[PDB]
Amino acid sequence: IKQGIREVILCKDQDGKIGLRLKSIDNGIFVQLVQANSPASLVGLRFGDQVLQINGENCAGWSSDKAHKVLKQAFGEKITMTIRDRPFERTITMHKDSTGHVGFIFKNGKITSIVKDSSAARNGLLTEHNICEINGQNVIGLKDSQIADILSTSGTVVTITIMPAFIFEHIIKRMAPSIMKSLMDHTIPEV
Ligand SMILES: COc1cccc2[nH]ccc12
Repeated sequence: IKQGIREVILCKDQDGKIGLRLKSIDNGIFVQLVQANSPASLVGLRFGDQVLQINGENCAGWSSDKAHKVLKQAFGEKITMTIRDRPFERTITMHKDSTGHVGFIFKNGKITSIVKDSSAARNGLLTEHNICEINGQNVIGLKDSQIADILSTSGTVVTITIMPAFIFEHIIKRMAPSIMKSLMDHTIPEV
């Protein structure tokens, strides 16, 4: 999480798509889904990001429908967006022990207990928190086993990005779970 507003320049694909779904939260507009291999994913939009402006117009107070209409009605030559980076999330760095543990339990991507005297414990990992990213890779909508596998495969250092569940549950509301599994970009970013 950068403490930064940043500008992205985005460009509709052949199909007139940017690969984005937006959600109204607390009178802002937040990214609910970034589609794989999309304009939004290439410019590095992330689940949880706040859209401050689209083409220089302020997003405050907009409904989700308005935000999707706006994106649709724009000329797809160049859309500019002003982004605040994943403001509802935090990143925690942890170290695997010798037996390859960081020291929590999670169910449906939500952390539910911290294991006594673990790295997770020393680092102040909280429960009632949804896992959003692992080492910069979105894991939202993957099965628990697959999150476990990314944790195994990771080096001894592990970075986790988490969001209070009440906020997480509000963002993903009305988005059908299979879309999250299928469409939400789960790739390492490209260079
Ligand atoms: C294509 O028209 C729409 C787009 C988005 C939201 C909508 N609600 C009622 C119609 C409608």
